[PDB]
This record gives sequence, structure tokens and C-alpha cells, in this order.
Amino acid sequence: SAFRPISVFREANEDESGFTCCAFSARERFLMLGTCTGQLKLYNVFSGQEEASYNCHNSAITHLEPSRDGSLLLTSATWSQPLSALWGMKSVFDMKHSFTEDHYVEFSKHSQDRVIGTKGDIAHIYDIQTGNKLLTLFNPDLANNYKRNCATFNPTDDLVLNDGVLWDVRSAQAIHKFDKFNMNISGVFHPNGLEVIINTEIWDLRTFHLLHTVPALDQCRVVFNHTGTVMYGAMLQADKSPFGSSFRTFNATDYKPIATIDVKRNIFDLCTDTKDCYLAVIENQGSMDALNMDTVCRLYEV
Ligand SMILES: N#CC[C@H](NC(=O)c1c[nH]c(/C=C/C(=O)N2CCCC2)c1-c1ccc(Cl)cc1F)c1ccc(F)c(Cl)c1
Ligand code: NA
Repeated sequence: SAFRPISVFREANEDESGFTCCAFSARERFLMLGTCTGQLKLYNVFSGQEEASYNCHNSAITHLEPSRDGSLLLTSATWSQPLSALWGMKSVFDMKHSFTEDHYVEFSKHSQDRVIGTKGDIAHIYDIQTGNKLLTLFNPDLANNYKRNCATFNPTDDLVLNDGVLWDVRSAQAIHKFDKFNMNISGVFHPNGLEVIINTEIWDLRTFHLLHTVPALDQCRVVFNHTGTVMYGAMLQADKSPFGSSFRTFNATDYKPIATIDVKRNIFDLCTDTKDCYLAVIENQGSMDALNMDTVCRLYEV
């Protein structure tokens, strides 16, 4: 895969830039950029200009997820309460609900009517409308205690992976524990609905057998392109930039290695657009020994 840098966004009216995460708007107009002070900046991709600034947190934004319908946004931050929140993005920018001690959140996938939050080894499922906690998912007997566990729904919303344990949501119980082969990473569902990727191990969802071991995915966070044909993986720094300077691409259909991309700067986040046209990467432009970070967003043609 080739990645041509075409633009750079820098926190305007500032000496050093403080972006920490990125997501493309559900409709193609904006790049949403979270900052190290807890703001969310909306940049017009075409004009290159900031058009809005929203107040979300009082510490660095760690995670952004826009709903597909364009109406809602999840955020997470690093140490200020609430650690996660849900925002409405219609006429007014509103906090709809917060998830005060959950340090990571995602939407449900099939129908975006729920949020799943993670607090340590525990998952919480919330109703978007009421904000009420519907489920708590934790089994002390099956737990892997992954240090960087993040809970997630599968594509049809009927299963959750939490701490390497598969849960049936409708009957609220664990159905399988995947064996523990690392200390940190808890895994994700492939958008195809057929595999679960837990660190270096690719598991078959139908039979639960190990299909592949991919050493290059060790300690990686993973994201797919819109059509689910390319998987991006970047290795976390040992637990400050969350990643090192490289990410790798794989063909999502057979896991075939594509490319290693080293931008020679530490990476804070990576996001893809809906049209498979652009990749945005938050990169520390600052020198190795600089006292302060200078994290910009670089836009790449895919
Ligand atoms: N969403 C999304 C995209 C996803 N981003 C992250 O995973 C991500 C992006 N950022 C933080 C964390 C900041 C953080 O802790 N900070 C930043 C400022 C101070 C502390 C995390 C992150 C790290 C650990 C955990 Cl277990 C989960 C997290 F979401 C990603 C997927 C593939 C990739 F190739 C890349 Cl480069 C990124
Ligand atoms: Na496949």
C-alpha cells in the first residue's frame, strides 16, 4: 500500500500542536481532532481550516467514535472525570450521557442503540436513550485480566468480547474463554463476523479453533478500512505517545501482509475515511529530545 502525505493540520493559534486522536465525520466534510486539553476541533478537510471547537474533557482525549448517522459522538479521556461521554451533534453540541469511570467506550455495531464501556476487567453495556446500565459483564472464574482490556461488540451485536471471553448478550453469560498468550491485549472482531483477532492469535468464531498466529500483530491496536478489505495494526509502546513510529497493513480476507509504513515520528492515532480515499495519522513532529510534544495531523492519500 502507498501513502502519499498531502496535508498537515496543526492546532491553529498555538506554538506547539496538541492533537491526540482523530476520526472522520460520518458524512465526508470534517476531520474531528481531539486535543491534549480535552477539546474536540472540527477541521474542514477540503479547506484545511478549523470550523468548530467543542469542550469535552479536562485531560487529553484518547478515543473518538462518531455514530454512522452523524448525530452522536463517543469520547474518552485520560484522567479527568468523566473518563468517557456521549455527545449529540445536532443543533447544539450537548453531552447526552457520561460513563464516568469507563476509560474506553464503543458503539454497538448493527443497530447503534447501545454503548459498551470498559473499566479494568469489566464491561458495561448502556442504553443510548436512557443512559442506564443494562448489563455488567465480568466472570472472575474466566477472566484473563488483560492489562489493556477493551470490550467490544461483534458486527451483529449478539456477542461481546471482554477480556478475551466471548459473551452471549441476550442470555447474559460467557460462552467461551480464549486462552491467554499475552499480558495486555484483549482483542477485536473482524468486520466479516467470522474471526476474532486477539493479539497475535486469529481464532475461528464458528469452531473456536486457532486459525493463524501473526507475530507482527503483537501488542497492536487494529482498525479496518470502511469496506473491511484492509487491516491496519500499530504496536503500542510498553506501558507519552501510545504507539511507536510504524504501522502495518494486511489484506483483511486472508491476513496477507501488505506494507510496513514507518513515518519516523511517534504515532498517537490513525483513522480512515468512509470512501477508502484518505488515512489521517496523528504524529509527534517534535524532535527526540524536545521538552514538549508537537502533535500534528497528517492526511495521506491511500
Ligand atoms: N479508535 C481507534 C484507532 C486506534 N487508536 C487507538 O487504539 C488509540 C489511540 N490513542 C490511544 C491512547 C491514547 C492515550 O492513552 N494517551 C494519549 C494522550 C495521553 C495518553 C489508543 C489506545 C491505546 C491502547 C488501548 Cl488498549 C486502546 C486505545 F484506544 C488505532 C488502531 C490502529 C492503529 F494503527 C492505530 Cl495507530 C490506532
Ligand atoms: Na478470510
